[PDB]
Amino acid sequence: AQDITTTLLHPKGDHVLHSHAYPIFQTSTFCFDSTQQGADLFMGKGEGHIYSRLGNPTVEQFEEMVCSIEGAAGSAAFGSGMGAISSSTLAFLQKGDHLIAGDTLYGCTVSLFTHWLPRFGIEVDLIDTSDVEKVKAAWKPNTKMVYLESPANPTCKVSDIKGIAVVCHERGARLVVDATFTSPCFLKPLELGADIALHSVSKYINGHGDVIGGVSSAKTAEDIATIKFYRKDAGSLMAPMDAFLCARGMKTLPIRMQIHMENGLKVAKFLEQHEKIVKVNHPGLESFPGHDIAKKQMTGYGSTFLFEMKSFEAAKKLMEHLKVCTLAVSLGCVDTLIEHPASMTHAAVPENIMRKQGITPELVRISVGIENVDDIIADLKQALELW
Amino acid sequence: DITTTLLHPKGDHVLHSHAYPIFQTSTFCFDSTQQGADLFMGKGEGHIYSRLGNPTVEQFEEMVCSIEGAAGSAAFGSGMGAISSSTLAFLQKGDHLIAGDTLYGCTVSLFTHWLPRFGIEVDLIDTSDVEKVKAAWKPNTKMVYLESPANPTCKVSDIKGIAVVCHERGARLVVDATFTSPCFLKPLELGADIALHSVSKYINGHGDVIGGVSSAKTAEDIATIKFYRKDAGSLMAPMDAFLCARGMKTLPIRMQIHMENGLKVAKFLEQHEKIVKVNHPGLESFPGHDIAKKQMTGYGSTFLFEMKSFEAAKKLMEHLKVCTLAVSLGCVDTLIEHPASMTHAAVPENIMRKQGITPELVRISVGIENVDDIIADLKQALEL
Amino acid sequence: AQDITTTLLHPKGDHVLHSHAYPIFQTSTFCFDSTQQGADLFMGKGEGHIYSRLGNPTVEQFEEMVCSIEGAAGSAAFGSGMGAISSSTLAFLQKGDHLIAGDTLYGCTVSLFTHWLPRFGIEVDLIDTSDVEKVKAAWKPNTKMVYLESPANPTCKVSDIKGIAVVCHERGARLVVDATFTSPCFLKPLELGADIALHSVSKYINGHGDVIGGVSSAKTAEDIATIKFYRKDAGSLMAPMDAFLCARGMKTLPIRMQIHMENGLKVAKFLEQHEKIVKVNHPGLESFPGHDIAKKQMTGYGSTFLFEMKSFEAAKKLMEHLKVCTLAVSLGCVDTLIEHPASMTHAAVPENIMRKQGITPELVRISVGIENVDDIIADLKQALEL
Amino acid sequence: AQDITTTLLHPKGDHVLHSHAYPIFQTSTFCFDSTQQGADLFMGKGEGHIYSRLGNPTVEQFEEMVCSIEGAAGSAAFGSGMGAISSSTLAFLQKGDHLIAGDTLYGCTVSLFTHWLPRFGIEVDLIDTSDVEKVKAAWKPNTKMVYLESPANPTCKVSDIKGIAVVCHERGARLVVDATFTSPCFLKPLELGADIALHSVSKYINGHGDVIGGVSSAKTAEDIATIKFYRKDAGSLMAPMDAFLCARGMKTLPIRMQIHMENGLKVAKFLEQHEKIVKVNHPGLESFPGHDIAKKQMTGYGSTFLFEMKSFEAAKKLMEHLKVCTLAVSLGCVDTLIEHPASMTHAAVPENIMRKQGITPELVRISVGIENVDDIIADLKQALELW
Ligand SMILES: CSCC/C(=N\Cc1c(COP(=O)(O)O)cnc(C)c1O)C(=O)O
Ligand SMILES: CSCC/C(=N\Cc1c(COP(=O)(O)O)cnc(C)c1O)C(=O)O
Ligand SMILES: CSCC/C(=N\Cc1c(COP(=O)(O)O)cnc(C)c1O)C(=O)O
Ligand code: MET
Repeated sequence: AQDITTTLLHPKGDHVLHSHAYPIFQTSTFCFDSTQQGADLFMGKGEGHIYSRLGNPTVEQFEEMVCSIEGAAGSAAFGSGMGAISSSTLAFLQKGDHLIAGDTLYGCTVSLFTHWLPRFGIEVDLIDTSDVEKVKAAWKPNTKMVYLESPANPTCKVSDIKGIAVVCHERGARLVVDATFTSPCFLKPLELGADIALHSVSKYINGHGDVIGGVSSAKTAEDIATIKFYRKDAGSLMAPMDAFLCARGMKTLPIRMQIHMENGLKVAKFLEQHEKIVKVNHPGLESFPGHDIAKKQMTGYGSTFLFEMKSFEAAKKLMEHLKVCTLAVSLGCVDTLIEHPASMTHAAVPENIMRKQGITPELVRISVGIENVDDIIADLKQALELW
Repeated sequence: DITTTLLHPKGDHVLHSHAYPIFQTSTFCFDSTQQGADLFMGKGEGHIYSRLGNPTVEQFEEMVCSIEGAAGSAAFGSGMGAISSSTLAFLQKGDHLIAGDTLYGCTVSLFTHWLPRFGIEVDLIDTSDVEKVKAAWKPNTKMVYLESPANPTCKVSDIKGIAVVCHERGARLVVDATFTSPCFLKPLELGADIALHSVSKYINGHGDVIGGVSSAKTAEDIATIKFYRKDAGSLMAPMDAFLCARGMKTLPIRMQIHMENGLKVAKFLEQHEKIVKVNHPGLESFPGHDIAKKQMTGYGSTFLFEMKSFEAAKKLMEHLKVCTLAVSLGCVDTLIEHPASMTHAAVPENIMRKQGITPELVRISVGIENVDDIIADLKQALEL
Repeated sequence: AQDITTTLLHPKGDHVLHSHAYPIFQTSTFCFDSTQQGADLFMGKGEGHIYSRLGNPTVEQFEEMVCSIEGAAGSAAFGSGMGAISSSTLAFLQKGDHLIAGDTLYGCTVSLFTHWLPRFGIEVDLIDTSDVEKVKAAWKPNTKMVYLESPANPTCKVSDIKGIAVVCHERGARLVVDATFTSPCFLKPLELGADIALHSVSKYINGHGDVIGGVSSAKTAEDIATIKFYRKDAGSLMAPMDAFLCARGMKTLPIRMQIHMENGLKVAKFLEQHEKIVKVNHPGLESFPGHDIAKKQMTGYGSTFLFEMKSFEAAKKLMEHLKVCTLAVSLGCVDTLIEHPASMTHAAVPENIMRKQGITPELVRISVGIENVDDIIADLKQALEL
Repeated sequence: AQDITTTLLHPKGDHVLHSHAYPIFQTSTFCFDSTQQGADLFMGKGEGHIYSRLGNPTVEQFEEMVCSIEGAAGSAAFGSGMGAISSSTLAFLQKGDHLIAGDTLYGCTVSLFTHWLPRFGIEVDLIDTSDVEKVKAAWKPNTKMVYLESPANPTCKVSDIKGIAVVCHERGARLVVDATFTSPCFLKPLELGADIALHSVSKYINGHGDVIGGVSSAKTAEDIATIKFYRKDAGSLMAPMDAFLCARGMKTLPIRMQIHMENGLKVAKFLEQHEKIVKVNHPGLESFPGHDIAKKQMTGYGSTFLFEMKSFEAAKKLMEHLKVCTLAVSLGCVDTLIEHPASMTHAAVPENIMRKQGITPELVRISVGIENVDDIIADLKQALELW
């Protein structure tokens, strides 16, 4: 079996005009040889292109790369992770359906499920999905989907994806997993029983902090076709230039992830043993609840995680006195980022959900990059040891 | 005129750069916890994350906003992103939408397949007749949605008239002005609440970008559109915004030529023995010319005309040397298309007949080539 | 005869994967089907590509466009106007050769001819090329080239390209013309007997102020081959993204030029009649020396020209209280630029050559955009009234 | 001492509008505040920009990254390696000067030095620079520069940079080193006594096969100024978009080089023990003449190197039956390339110089990528073991 590094570097497809790099198809439309040839493409008959919203060669190449690492039937790229999330949920849910989702999700996913879905007649319950029994207790005759993020952003709360999949499969619900925090090198939800695996490509997959994008991959040709049908009407698209950049970033994804994983575990162990640090939420630590599920169902760990200082003042002193880490939201970049969930990425999360999520002002989230780990640790150590 | 404004948009230069930089970035740095917290609460000036706001995209938004006379503008990944964000940001389960019966194929698909799955009642009706709008009206009607002139038939709706109905009755009016551009059609100026465009067409005009834009009359309505966009996720990429803003620098100048070329081409087709009929809003023969002459200050260059058979239309479309057989419109070069088997193939048969779309119709988008060269191209294809 | 607008909008070449817009080939290298195929391509046999420095399809597409408007045998694109100039001269001149150049040139052209060429053993004379007899007098047995800009940057001085070309033809010398200021819409030096016609694409051709690039076009197949051979070793390349932007800009070149021309003429007649202005150097003004040559040899005029204030203080006042016009170097953008040549574009030229050029602290160079000309005139009027 | 990985991920310079990624300044000109401010900038007084040919902020950020790893006084970026090479030689050499250059150089470098320089009155000798005595024997009163490429493209011939630097320093000659083949992670010629270190950025530094570019770095402020002075008149510029791409590629340069070095050595050892292979020219092999010098003067090895088959026919059969390696010129890309120097990269080199470069139809050059090394070795093995 060919390694994933080789696969990403040698993706299926013909070269265009013998170009070694795949060209940027910065075009809106494509030409027809004849009215019949154009009519046929519109009926899905024959090979070729029509209009970039329906399909763009550069974007399609990026889609093939993702599909090959997810083990999917097809992938669809989007203008953002949120575009991938919207199109993987609202392409299937309709008025009268029920959604069960994790109670600890990315802030704007909470916003989508909590503000927009109910306006479309979709019933939603945010549930502690780390407990299968609670998922089952929340099930109704009209449940059509379960949506999980694991490890969750930002607390790293782990859900039993396999266990929950069994229930979805027995009851006729789709299982959709946001695997953004771990990347497809380490988490392959289609192997664990998910029907759809999605990512904010803005994070690890692109890895270079210079693109916003999303991707979704489906186990079934029918589901990916439905997703793309939704996309053509809802219109969240990956631009050709952004696709070119995301494919290029993805060329180094396996080696970047290996370094992210190792650096993040070492930073977590350093923080864990430090006097100033109360607790560290990294799913690769033996102290972490759900470490056992995470080590069985994933093949590695992303390097974004959260830790608890003794006070909000202590957290602010740390965050404001770093020279290598950069104070900023987002994650999964080559350089290390740090932020304060309570007042930033999760500050829009309604108060009842934010306390069920366990987000307090003492918490700091760090997204460890690929800098030399000793430099990262020395930067944290000097700030923690300030006068 | 409009040109000076588009060339000299408000804002500071970034590091004294004459061209506005491409902010190819996802995230932005904070000076402190407080400054970041403040930005998330909408206080102070600055950026957080490109999905919430990118300086390059905002520059393009400001350009459109200035020309629409709006309170604000939002850019998207496509015209469809603009459309679904300008409708589903407001409509919810139990609401009713009245839409023009003739729309772009994918707008039909959105209103016809997706909106009712979300419990929104939709009636497509003939909006060229205001009394028909009044008759479709219900107590739960919250929006009327119009294209005018419509794609592909160029059917004209009375925007000013329908806006009066909407204002009186507590409903938003949303107008897709793609086919005409904000040089010649300003729906907010006619009483509309929202004006939107596929920027992929005239506004960018160089056939190398897909993008959308929507502009709201009120600050609250643009804030709601952007709130939806933040969760729905149809963004204009910074490189595409750089390209759209650049394309828009020649917009007024391209439109003058598109308009004049389109009129001359339509007239040539209208007196040609082989052509049954020409649907161009600027022709005296076209039904709705009087309304369009009054409500618009010019005409786009994309219109439809009728051949005597499918075979005759196939022969025309397939023997052109300058015009390109392709979908889309509003590019600098001339495009030509067959609505029945292409742009509108997926439109349900019943909606198809109601639109009046038959296999004998050909749709053309006249570029800014010398008119005589394009007339000569059509001439040899129609005669030989 | 198909019109230039149509020609630029419908360039020769097949589509790539049916794409309407020509793709951006952001690649360094190309794949071969076989050893023999790669080897054949290195020998110039067969069709295809090897490596973007030798040839990039996106760049070649921009090259084709320029070659169509110039009526050339071929065109080469570069990373700047200076790259086109260097490669159009040093590809031919060698130690012991003599070059005759116009006395009024872009500042960096002066620096090239005056600092670099003599280090390479090439003799250079800067002479007043508005008088053909002065070209004849400057001639030597080793003269191999005449290099001209017309109208010259920044004074707009006009040379008789057509007359100078006869002399060059008669005497075995190449005539190279930098037609940056006028664009290939209105000035086609190869039609006037020049051997090479070149531009800073950074100006009108691209026209959107967002790219630096050059292009050179040769009358003969052998000369454009030599230019590209020099380019391969010298390495001033147009990037694929910049070529994409330059072709795109060029799609509107003819309509943009038409407006530049009309606008600049109107601005110049306004300034010529205003009491604060000593003279206006626009080659389209009947008052201008060499207007009659420029009217015969060109089919229109660029919109960059120079005018004279009563003092340096007046110049400074004007340049610093404009609200639409932007204080910046460069020219031929969609929007109006304004510049002080003495201390900016031509600051580095030796006092000696500057004297010869007629450049003084009282001169101001404007590059009129495609704004509503009433807004530009109103901007100027407003500033002149303080 | 902060690691190069961290240094490259954290370049000096203010952020622009708080942007985390450095913006692409796709502009030709810049605005002045006043006639004086603009006049001042043209005299080198004050901070700010004028025109992209003279300086562009996105390009300057890439220059500063290169300058930080070379240990230079300044770096200059160009449209191609050839642009860097022209500007690093013709900026200093004038009519009547003498240049000593290696006899085994990149083909177009031979073209520059043997066709163009002599046309400008510059005297040039191509010398075997692996022998310092031969360098000295070729020295003349007017010698002004020694130009070296080590290991040489394509034969990997090693020069003694340190030993040749002594002679340059004693006699008033500039030493210029093309370090393209090794990257600035492993070869820092300014530390060995060179005056100028340059690269085709098209190769390892960018690493992604999608840009052509050059860079040159000088030990002295005066020499970098002269180079840039030459650049503004010769006009070989890095485009803003290409500088954005090269800086982005360079963010992963240290980890890519580590994988390239290891893969390359393992592939060379596989080939060296293989029955079909006569000889392997990898400077990290103990059998390689020059290994001892390469091992002392570099801190690693690039992964492009040459090997000898038993025949031209055997070479062609190998090169045309690979499924992972790609038949193409260029090198230092993330994916593996392969090429026939005798009929491709070096087919334009005069037979005189080809004979002494040691280039024959039996030689194949491979540029080993970052694919899993077992997948690379398996691909070569299956082609070598063909019916
Ligand atoms: C509040 S601003 C910070 C951006 C951000 N997160 C994004 C993200 C998305 C959304 O992906 P888009 O950003 O649309 O590409 C989806 N799914 C997950 C697990 C995510 O972490 C953050 O910093 O936590
Ligand atoms: C596959 S068919 C080609 C596209 C096309 N029309 C598009 C269009 C859109 C949608 O805009 P987006 O394509 O999403 O930027 C919105 N509004 C109007 C009046 C439109 O005409 C056409 O060829 O009629
Ligand atoms: C002082 S810096 C301003 C640039 C400028 N002129 C440039 C120019 C070039 C050089 O072209 P490149 O800039 O290399 O694309 C060549 N030929 C002519 C007639 C030129 O005017 C100016 O503002 O006068
Ligand atoms: C003219 S071939 C250029 C590519 C590169 N310099 C090589 O050695 O492969």
